[PDB]
Amino acid sequence: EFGYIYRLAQDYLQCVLQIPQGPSKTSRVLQNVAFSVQKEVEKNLKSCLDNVNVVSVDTARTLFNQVMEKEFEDGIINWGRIVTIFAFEGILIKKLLRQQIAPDVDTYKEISYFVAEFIMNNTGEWIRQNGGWENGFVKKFEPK
Ligand SMILES: *CCC(=O)N(c1ccc(O[C@@H]2CC[C@@H](NC(=O)N[C@H]3CCNC3)C2)cc1)[C@@H](C)c1ccc(Cl)cc1
Repeated sequence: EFGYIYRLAQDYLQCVLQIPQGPSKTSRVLQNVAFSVQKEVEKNLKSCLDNVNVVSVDTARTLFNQVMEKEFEDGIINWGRIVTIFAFEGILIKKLLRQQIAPDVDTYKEISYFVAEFIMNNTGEWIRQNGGWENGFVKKFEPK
């Protein structure tokens, strides 16, 4: 359901922004894995990320749509690709915090909405068939 995925996307942005939320076991596991992916993307794509300014929520939405088109270009879905969506929204929110021309403290609420909309509509059916978040994602990524 949308509400569950919106809460995961909002919880991850609050984790990256260092603001209080507590989160479910699914959200706790996702925060750990997505942050590890995010730090690896930030190191490997440093020069690339520094060349593009994200000064509005509309710019962030357009960049997000272009990134998703390339991430899923071959029509394949897997859990690693889904974790990368959350790592990506963490990078977008860090750029918007620094660069948003009209700062708005509620912007993270709009980014997590369009991330939840993408996940539900484009990957939701695959997620349910693969166990959902509690029997699919958590089972694969929770500590050994
Ligand atoms: C230099 C590229 C560019 O100009 N981008 C851009 C920035 C980031 C970006 O990140 C995606 C998400 C992480 C990485 N994908 C993967 O690691 N995928 C794995 C997962 C399993 N299969 C492979 C790439 C892509 C492109 C622009 C559009 C951009 C700049 C700055 C910001 Cl804040 C956003 C976008």
